[PDB]
Amino acid sequence: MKELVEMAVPENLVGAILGKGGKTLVEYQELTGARIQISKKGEFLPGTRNRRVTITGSPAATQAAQYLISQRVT
Repeated sequence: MKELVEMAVPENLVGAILGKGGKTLVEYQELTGARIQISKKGEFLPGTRNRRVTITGSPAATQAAQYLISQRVT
């Protein structure tokens, strides 16, 4: 069983998630086995300046990746 988690990441912190070169985003995927994607390098959520991050995989994989990203959201 697989699921999709969608979370918000303020535009001024996204450089944190990527880590530059995508290094971190690749590592988090690597460690968890969850696929992680960040919204259009131009568009955000609602009356938002938060980009949308989509995480897919097993519930446990998805939760470990959301958690690890959350630690870096300042």
